[PDB]
Amino acid sequence: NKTVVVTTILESPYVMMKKNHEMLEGNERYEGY
Repeated sequence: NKTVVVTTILESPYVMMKKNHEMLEGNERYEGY
């Protein structure tokens, strides 16, 4: 088993930067549908 690399785009409200994305790393930087 390996970590699956997911390509995505920053498009609201599918993928957005969390308010404190700069205090967050990896997947935690992003939020959205």
